Amino acid sequence: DIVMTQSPASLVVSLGQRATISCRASESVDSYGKSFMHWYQQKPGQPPKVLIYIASNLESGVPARFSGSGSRTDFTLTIDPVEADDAATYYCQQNNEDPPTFGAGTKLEMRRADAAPTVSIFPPSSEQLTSGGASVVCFLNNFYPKDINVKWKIDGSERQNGVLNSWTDQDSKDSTYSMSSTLTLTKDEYERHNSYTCEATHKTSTSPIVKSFNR
Amino acid sequence: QVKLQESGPAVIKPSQSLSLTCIVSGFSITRTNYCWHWIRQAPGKGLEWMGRICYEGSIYYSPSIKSRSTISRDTSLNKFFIQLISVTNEDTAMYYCSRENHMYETYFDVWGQGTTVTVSSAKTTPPSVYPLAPGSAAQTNSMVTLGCLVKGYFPEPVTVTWNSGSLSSGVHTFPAVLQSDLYTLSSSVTVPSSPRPSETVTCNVAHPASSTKVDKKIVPR
Amino acid sequence: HIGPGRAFYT
Repeated sequence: DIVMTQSPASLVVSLGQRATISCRASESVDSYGKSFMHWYQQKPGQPPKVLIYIASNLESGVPARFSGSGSRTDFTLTIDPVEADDAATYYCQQNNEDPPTFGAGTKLEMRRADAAPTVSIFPPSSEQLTSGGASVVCFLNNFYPKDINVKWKIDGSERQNGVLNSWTDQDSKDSTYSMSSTLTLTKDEYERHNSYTCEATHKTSTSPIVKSFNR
Repeated sequence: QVKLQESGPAVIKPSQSLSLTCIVSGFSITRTNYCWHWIRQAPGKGLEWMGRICYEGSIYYSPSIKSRSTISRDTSLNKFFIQLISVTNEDTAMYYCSRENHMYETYFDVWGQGTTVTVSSAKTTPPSVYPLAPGSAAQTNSMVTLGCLVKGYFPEPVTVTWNSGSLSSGVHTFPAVLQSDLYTLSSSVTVPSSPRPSETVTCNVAHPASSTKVDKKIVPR
Repeated sequence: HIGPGRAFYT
């Protein structure tokens, strides 16, 4: 079958800049004088949507800053200028011969100004303790770059484990990221302390943003 | 106009048969030219093609699932299906069905939302929603941030909204992380200092695979 | 056989 190979596998392009994703086929995806290969885009939790079809045609609704070109075995998708809304994965597909095959995708994440994580913290929600349990939660919202690390802390004692981290995907409207961490104590363990804290250490500022609360 | 919706089991034991149904709607699977496809996307991986059934019943299978699947359709009800026998973890993925104008265009122009299927033996446990309210500190900035903690459910997915759709802005819903066959997810809303506790801020989680649906109001601690 | 309309070519 025609194997479609995309390149790059991922890239960070800055707002306003241009991104050039390319898709190559092992064998010509040409017939009836056209190239039967299209380009899809897939924002997270969203089925792909066609961006460009038959190599150079633009689907309606797709902005003019998208444009592909190429023939036979070399195809290129160009996005100029990148915009906050283009943070997504792009696929190329051939449908010239069976079985139709897709490419592995090119994840575009775009660069914006660096931003500091607005942090917040939450003590166990009454209900939980009743149910013999207690999870402490810390939110670090709206930051860039994606790299940041947070320390937990209980009565000074750096809490090593029982913590769960989860990051969102870059925001489509402003390019930031966000993460949440969950200290998971037993009511009792939670009972044997008084101060809990999350130390957000991140590039924007040298002093780790600390947030804490009395038990 | 056209609408496609995938119906299927949220969870299925290993070595058992998975069969999804795609209900085309507002258009029929017999109109000439079009072909109907099945496409899956293993989590955290690329889209993967599976097979197609064209308007005049012609069928084609991805070689990899050819020896273990069958694509049929129901003209009367206007819907097509797929069955994969002896599923395994490799079969956990998101499944979509779509349409191609096989005769002219050749690209998939309408896609369904795609249901999720998880191959496993784990018990499909419901979720408990705990409400996260600020730790007693008011006069905190001019924007307050609250959130919902959804803990201990299985399988994915869960759907959380705030004030049932109304609070669209400043909402973050974090991917479910796994703690030995039990997910935990969180969501947060950032609303100005007045609209809480003055007004009502409620989160609604919904977990289909167990018909649980629960809204919770964030009350000041 | 390739191109569009290929599946129902017959």
